[PDB]
Amino acid sequence: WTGRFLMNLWAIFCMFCLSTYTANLAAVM
Amino acid sequence: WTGRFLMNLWAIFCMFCLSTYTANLAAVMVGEKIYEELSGIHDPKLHHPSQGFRFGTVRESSAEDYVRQSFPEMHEYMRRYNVPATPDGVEYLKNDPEKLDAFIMDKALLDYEVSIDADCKLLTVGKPFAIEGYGIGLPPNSPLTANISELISQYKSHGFMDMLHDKWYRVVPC
Amino acid sequence: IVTIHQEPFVYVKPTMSDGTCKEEFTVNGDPVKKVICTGPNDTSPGSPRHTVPQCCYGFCIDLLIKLARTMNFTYEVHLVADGKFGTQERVNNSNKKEWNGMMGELLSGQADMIVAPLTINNERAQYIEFSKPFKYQGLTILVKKEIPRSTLDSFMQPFQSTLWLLVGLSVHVVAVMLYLLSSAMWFSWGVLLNSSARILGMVWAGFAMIIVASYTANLAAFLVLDRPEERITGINDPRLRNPSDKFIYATVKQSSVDIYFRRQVELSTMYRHMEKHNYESAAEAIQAVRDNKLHAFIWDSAVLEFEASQKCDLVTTGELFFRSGFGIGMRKDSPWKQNVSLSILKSHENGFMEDLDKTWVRYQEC
Amino acid sequence: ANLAAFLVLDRPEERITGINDPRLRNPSDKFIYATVKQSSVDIYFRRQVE
Amino acid sequence: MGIKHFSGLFVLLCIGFGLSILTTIGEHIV
Repeated sequence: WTGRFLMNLWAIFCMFCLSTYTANLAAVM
Repeated sequence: WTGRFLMNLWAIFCMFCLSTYTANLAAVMVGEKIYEELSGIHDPKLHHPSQGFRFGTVRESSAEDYVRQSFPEMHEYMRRYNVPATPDGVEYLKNDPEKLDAFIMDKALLDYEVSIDADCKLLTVGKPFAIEGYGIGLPPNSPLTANISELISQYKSHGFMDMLHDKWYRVVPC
Repeated sequence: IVTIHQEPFVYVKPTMSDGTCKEEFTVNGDPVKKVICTGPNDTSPGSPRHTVPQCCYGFCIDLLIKLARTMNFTYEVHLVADGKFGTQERVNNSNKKEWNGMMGELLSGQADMIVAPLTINNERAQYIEFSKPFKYQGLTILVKKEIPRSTLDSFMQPFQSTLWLLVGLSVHVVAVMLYLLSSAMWFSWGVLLNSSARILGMVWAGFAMIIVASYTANLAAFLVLDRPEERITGINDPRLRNPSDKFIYATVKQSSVDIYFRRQVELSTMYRHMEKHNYESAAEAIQAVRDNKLHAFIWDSAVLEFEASQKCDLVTTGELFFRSGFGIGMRKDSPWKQNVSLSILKSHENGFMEDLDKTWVRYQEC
Repeated sequence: ANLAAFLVLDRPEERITGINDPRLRNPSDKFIYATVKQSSVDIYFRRQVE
Repeated sequence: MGIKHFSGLFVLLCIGFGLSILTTIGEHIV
C-alpha cells in the first residue's frame, strides 16, 4: 500500500499536529 | 515564469483568506453563549436603556413602590411597558419575546413558575436584592394581633410552616 | 417667558418668507402647535443684529400651552441674549458675583417664568423658588460608535512587523545556500507556496512547512485579540481619571454639570483638565464628537439619550451617576406659587405627562 | 476553528463565587455541599430567615 | 515570532543549514 494506508496515516498526523499547534498558540496567547 | 508568479499570488491570497476565515470563526464561537447575565440591578445592561430592554412588574405592587422610591427614572421606563397582573407576564415570554423580556417580581413565585415550566426554557438569574418578609393584614391598632403572632411563631417553632412548605414547595430539575 | 434652545424640549425654526408659521403634522398627522419667539437670530452671541421672530415648539412649549389653558394668563416668549443656564460668575471688580444667563435674566427683574430643562439643586433653590419636578434624570457619558476599521487592515501591524522581511531574507538566504537558475528560484518560491541535495531539499521543505504553520498561528493569535471597546465604565475608569491628551473630554460652560463638579470635592485636577476645552453651546459639542474632536461628552440624561438614539453613531454606556429632577422655575414668592404645583401634580397623576413623553420622545434608530 | 474555540475554554465552571449562586440555591443530585453536625455554622444558616 | 519563538526558529534554521552543509560535504566525499 503506497498510499492506501500510509498516506491516510500521514494526513491524520499532519491534521492532528496542525490542530494541536493552533490550540497551543491560542492557549499561549 | 509569469504564470508561476500569478499562481504564487493566488496561493498567498488563498492563505490569507483561510487565516481570515479561521480568525473570524474563532471570534464568532466566543460570542453569545452566556447571554443575559444581569447579576442584579447595578449594571449598565439594565440600568440605562441600551436601546431595547423591555422591563415590567405588577402595576403597583411592592416592586413598583420600591423601584419608584429608590431609582426614579426606571419608574417611568417600566411603566411604559408595565403589565397589570401577574399570571400574564410570563405568557408574553411565549410571544417571540420582543414585548416582554424581564418580569421583575418576587423570587419564590418565579422559582415556582420555573418548576412548572416543563419545557425548562427559562433560567432565573441575578443575585437576590431588597429582601423583605410577609405577614397578615390587620386594621390600624386592631386587637388579636398578639394571639395570632404568637400562634404563628409557635407553629414555626414546631415546624408546621415547614410541613406546609414541603407539602406545597416542590422541586423540578432546571 | 424666557427659554433656552434645547431639543427635544424646544425647537428653533426660522419664520418662512412673509412671516407666517409653517404648518406641521406629527406621526399621527395631528396638528402640532407653535408660537412666535424673538431673540438673537443673527449668530452666536457676538454682533447683535436683527431679531426677527421665529417659530418655537417642542416638549416644553406645549406644556406651557396646557398650563396656560388653565389660569388663562396671556403670554409672550423670548429667548436669552446670553445662552447659558444661569450659573455663578465673578467680574473684574468682583464684589457681588452676580448671575448670568437665564437666572440673571429672570433675577434682574424683567421676566416672569422659566420654562426649560434646568436641573434643580441646593443653591438655586436657596436663591430662587422651584416647583414640583416633572421629570427625573441622571447624567451619563457617550462616545462614538466604536470603529469598524478591522477589515484586512493589519497586513503588517500584528505588533512585531518584521514578519515579511524576515521571511524574505530567510528564503533568499536558503536559496542562495542551496545554489550549488530561474528554475531553482521557482522551486524555492513554490517551497514558500506549497505549489545532499535531496536531504537539503527535504530539510528546506520541513522548515517552510514549520514557518507556514507558525505564521498561521501568529496571524490567528493576532486576529483573536482584536476585541476591545472599553466603552468607559463610568467616572471611576482610571483611563479617564488620569488627564491625558488623546482622550479629551469636556462639557458645556456655565451650566449645571460645571457647578456640580466645581463644588463637590472629589478632586481638583479633573476639573482643571475639563476646564481647558469646555464648550460654549449645548449642541455643537455633539457635532464635535461626531466629527472626531471629542470622545466623552458629560451631559444630563434625556437630551443625551435622545440624540444618541437620533443619529446611529453615538451610544452611551455607564451607570447614571448622580441624580436630580427637572423643574419649572419662577420668581421668589410670586403670586403664582400654588396653582402651577397643583396643575403639574394633577397632570403627573393623570397621565398627560405620559402622552407628552410618548409624543415627543420616541425611537427611530432601532 | 471549532477545536481551537473548544480548547480555549479553560478554567470554566471550576470556582464558586459565594453563598448566592445558581449552583448553591438549587442542586439536584451531584453538587452535595455540607458541614459538620449541629455546630456554630448550622444554627447560623438555620436562624437567618433572610 | 514572539521573542523566544523567533529566536528558537532562527537558531534551528542556522543549525539546520550547518548540518545540511556538513551532510552534503560528507555525501560528496563518498
